[PDB]
Amino acid sequence: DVAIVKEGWLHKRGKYIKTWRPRYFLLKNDGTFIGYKERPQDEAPLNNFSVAQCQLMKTERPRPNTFIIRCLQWTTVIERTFHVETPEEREEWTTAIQTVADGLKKQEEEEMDASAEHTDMEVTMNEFEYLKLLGKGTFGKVILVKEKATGRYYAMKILKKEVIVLQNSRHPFLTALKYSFQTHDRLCFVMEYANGGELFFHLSRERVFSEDRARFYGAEIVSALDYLHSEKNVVYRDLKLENLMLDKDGHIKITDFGLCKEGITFCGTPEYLAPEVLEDNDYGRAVDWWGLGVVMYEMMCGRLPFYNQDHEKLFELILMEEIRFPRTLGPEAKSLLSGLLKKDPKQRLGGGSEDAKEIMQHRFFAGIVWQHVYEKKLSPPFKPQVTSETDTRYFD
Amino acid sequence: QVQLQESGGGLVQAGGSLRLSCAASGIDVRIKTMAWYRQAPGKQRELLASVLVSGSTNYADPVKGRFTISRDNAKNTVYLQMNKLIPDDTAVYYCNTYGRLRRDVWGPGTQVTVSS
Ligand SMILES: *Cc1ccc(CCNCc2ccc(-n3c(-c4cccnc4N)nc4ccc(-c5ccccc5)nc43)cc2)cc1O
Ligand SMILES: [Zn+2]
Repeated sequence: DVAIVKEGWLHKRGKYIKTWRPRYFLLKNDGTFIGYKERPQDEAPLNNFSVAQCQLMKTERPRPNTFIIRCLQWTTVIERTFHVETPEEREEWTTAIQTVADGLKKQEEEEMDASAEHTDMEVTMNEFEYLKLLGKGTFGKVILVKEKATGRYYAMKILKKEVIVLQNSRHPFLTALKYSFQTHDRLCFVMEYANGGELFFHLSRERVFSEDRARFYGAEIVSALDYLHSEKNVVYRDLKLENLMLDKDGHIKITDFGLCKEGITFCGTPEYLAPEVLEDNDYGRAVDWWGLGVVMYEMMCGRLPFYNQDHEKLFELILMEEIRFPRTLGPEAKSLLSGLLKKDPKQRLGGGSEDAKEIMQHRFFAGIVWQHVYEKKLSPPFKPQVTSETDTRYFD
Repeated sequence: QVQLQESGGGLVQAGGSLRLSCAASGIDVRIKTMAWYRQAPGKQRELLASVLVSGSTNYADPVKGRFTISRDNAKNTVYLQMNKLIPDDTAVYYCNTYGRLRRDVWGPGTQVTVSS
């Protein structure tokens, strides 16, 4: 059982719209720190909301009595910023949060100390060629590198060390972490880079994918998100067409190249943002099924379901406007997309207790053997024009 | 404070024996896998021996049959009995917990020197 350690109202800084919003936060003893539109009455807790292993800053700009939770989540540094009315309030909160976090590190260390089983056994920047900037965030950059000794290509995420201070995933369509090392002032993650090209480029050249082509890519995405949701208890919150690449054989790869940009331009890409993220509401696994819907609409229709060059009007489209479909789209596709793009997460396909299973049973995916998807036994509809892992057809 | 302290090192002739002890204050050795390590003037630090909470022991090869690791719950201390010493054993010796090991926290260590 997870009991409430401290609860109350905070002003949460907004990333997309209203900048400062009052929210009712519960800090629980499992480490979750979650804000709601209103104080709630009564799913599985998401690690996205954990304060475990966070660092806590007090600050006075741009508002007095603000404080910051900074966490490293897998390979991404994220910052949550809050404001209270009195400095005494801020000390109650930072102290409660630290106490919950410390108690979590404590019981954890005692448990692994007790269970270590002759796992008590005791790479540098020079080893790599910089090739090309892939992204810059507030606390790091992501670069395409060539590992000198092997000639292989990787993305390297380079983080500022002082904002932070074997666990990989067995899913074939996620970005695997190859090495992790540190320098005197940096933490570097070396992760795989697919050389079958960017799906945004493939879609742009083909104009549209057939429903069957989109079915193949969507299935692989569904299987990766299911894995994240139910094995890792994390939501991705970053699904967009540009974060999908193909490997040398035509199988999907979801990239892990994102960096938060708060404090350097939105963080993500606005046209893929789910309504509950825009409004800074309580969100859960269902934000990813919204992202799946935007990506598959784009795949099957050749364009976005919501677009406007003015991001203020795009947000309004995302929040208010009902979705329209090209006249050629079939009804199973339409059923899938409008279920994925329900504005209310509570109504959204995948937004119920069953999560991915709701999508895997949708008649648009009928006939898919989900075990063969996970084992890469489905035959790719498109084989990219590379015949080696070190082939640079799709960068040069 | 919160720390491990090694003692029992010194100069000793080849084939001889030495008993190293690691005294824990602020740490309970009953609750933690314990291990002994050593590091020589130019080389990597070497896992030597570990004892789980169950009492089961394990040894790296160049030491098996000559050293024995033991933990005495009463005096909150681990031991490393070192027998039939070879000058290839000359090093500074450290005991540690898993948690401290991953954080690279080390006690002062004790120097063992064997030559003849
Ligand atoms: C304001 C704001 C908020 C959030 C972000 C970042 C949004 N999430 C990006 C993200 C989330 C999860 C993971 N992730 C992967 C993964 C995903 C896709 C492809 N490859 C891989 N490997 N795998 C894991 C394992 C664990 C965790 C994890 C997350 C949180 C806490 C603990 C563990 N995450 C992932 C990758 C990227 C940005 C922003 O601006
Ligand atoms: Zn951000």
